[PDB]
Amino acid sequence: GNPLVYLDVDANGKPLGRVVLELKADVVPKTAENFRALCTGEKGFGYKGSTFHRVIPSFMCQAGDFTNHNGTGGKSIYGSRFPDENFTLKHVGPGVLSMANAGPNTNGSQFFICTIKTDWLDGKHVVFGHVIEGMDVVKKIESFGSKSGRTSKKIVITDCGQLS
Repeated sequence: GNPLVYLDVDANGKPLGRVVLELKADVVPKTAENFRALCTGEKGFGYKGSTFHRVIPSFMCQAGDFTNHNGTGGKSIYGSRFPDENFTLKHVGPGVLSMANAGPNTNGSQFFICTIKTDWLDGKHVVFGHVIEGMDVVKKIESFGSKSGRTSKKIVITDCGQLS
């Protein structure tokens, strides 16, 4: 079936717990596979040790820039960027997992977890999974954001990987 992956997240060096994500490989196999492999680190790079660098309360928590840690970087397992696979899944509510980008066909490694329905992103960002467990952890992360996106605690993915 579809992969289950995990992110273990610290805030200011103390653990918040685990976010478990289902990746919809049946709908977006290429996008799911990229995220899966970046969680395991099996290509020699990935999310371990990187941060949630942009967090906006009542919107979303963004992460995945494991090269520049600020929203300018990241890379996929395929190359620096890869196309928008499809827009079939929608930003339906809290817990949606979707690709951040810098315009059409600029997916790399950055991603976000929504904390509300974000319908205006439908057709612009590729949705590829959702939170199975750990929305409490997501709400903690969200609470350390701000309107500007600047975080008030350092939010680190200490460990990540594949459960099934």
